[PDB]
Amino acid sequence: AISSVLNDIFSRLDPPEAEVQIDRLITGRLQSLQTYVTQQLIRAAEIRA
Amino acid sequence: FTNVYADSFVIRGDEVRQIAPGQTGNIADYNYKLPDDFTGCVIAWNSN
Amino acid sequence: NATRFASVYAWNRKRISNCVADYSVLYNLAPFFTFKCYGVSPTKLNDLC
Repeated sequence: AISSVLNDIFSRLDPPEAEVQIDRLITGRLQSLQTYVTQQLIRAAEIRA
Repeated sequence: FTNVYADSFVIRGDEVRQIAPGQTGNIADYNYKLPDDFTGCVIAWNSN
Repeated sequence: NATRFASVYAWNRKRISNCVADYSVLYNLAPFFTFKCYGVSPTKLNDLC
């Protein structure tokens, strides 16, 4: 996306133009959580071993 | 589909391109708007 | 509204700054033939600075 701030997308663009750019920013923040929580399951398995 | 609401009027040739969702004009702002989820077709014909 | 303008190869670039803009001839009224915006929302012209 052009800017990572969600106030700089939806208030600077059309509502058909925002929902393409907002859904790229949510899915990039979902993949940052899917790298985080999967890493916390692997590294706690070495603690419990 | 269920039923249809036919909106029939006479509009000038400068404003005739703005029947669409998300447009800006004299007739588009202050008279006739369309939402983004609106579904239908636009049929135009020359009445001159 | 000026009487004489310039050409397409050499135009007149006017720098307009430090004032309060009136968008009512470009948004509320339409005397003008076409309004084409690309990266800017046309309703949000009076919002962003």
